[PDB]
Amino acid sequence: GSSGSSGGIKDSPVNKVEPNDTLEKVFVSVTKYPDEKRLKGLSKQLDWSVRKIQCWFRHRRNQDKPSGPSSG
Repeated sequence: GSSGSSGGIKDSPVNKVEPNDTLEKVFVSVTKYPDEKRLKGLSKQLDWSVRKIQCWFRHRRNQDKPSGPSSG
């Protein structure tokens, strides 16, 4: 015989990584992997640091992807 598998509805992230959501947009608005040039602005916008922000971006993808068992 034989068999298969199917899906569809999946879980969703409740808690937000950070209030820097403003990035979530640019990530898929201008580029998923921006450069300092961009960080220069956000740095002030979200009173964050070019470095601190970067981390947020890298994490973004993780959350997006289907991989992420991290449960608060």
